[PDB]
Amino acid sequence: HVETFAFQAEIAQLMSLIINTFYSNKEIFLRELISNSSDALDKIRYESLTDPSKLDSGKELHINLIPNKQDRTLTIVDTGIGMTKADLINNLGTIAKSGTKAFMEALQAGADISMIGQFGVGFYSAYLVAEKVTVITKHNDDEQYAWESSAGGSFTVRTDTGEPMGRGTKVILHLKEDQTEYLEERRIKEIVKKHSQFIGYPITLFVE
Ligand SMILES: C#CCCCn1c(Cc2cc(OC)ccc2OC)nc2c(N)nc(F)nc21
Repeated sequence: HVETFAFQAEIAQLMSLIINTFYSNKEIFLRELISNSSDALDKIRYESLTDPSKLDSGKELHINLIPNKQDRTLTIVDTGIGMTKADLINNLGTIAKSGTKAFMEALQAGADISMIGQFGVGFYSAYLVAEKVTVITKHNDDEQYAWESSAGGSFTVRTDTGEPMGRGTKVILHLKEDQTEYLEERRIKEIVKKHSQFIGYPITLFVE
């Protein structure tokens, strides 16, 4: 079964700002997702230092960037710590509430969209370029889930029956029709080089 959840008002509001504000420098979404993956990889690495078995679900600590013109998706895959059901439904919302408030405050003082990551809500920059985001995630202590939202005030969570991923998180960006440049190899390489060149994990850009 699919469960449907309301975003808290603040998140819905930040999602609408991101979708509605005129802002041409959309490419920043990518480094925010990469940065999130790098935090999650840092987290499982740290946890394995005292418990090597946290890596039984996979030892490779990496990020793949997967474009698919047929589906119109750009997928960011990591083998980081992953999110539990409790994360998806409760903790993210808690974290994202305070972070939205500070971000929205900062925008008044003429901060801009590109600083979203400093407030722990960079994930929502996905909506600069994606009409829909699907997040598939697997934590050691929990089942594989799929989160999804097209914004509009709600998100769904379900257990995922797709290919098991081991451990980690995939963020599938269903791109808007006018954002297919982010399916292009040279475009992705250009962005990664400019904003993400010093990440402490291998980034593989898949080709089609
Ligand atoms: C809990 C918490 C904060 C981190 C949540 N998170 C994020 C950020 C995030 C992910 C998300 O997915 C639906 C929704 C909101 C959101 O930010 C507030 N990306 C990842 C990721 N790649 N791997 C793991 F393990 N966790 C992630």
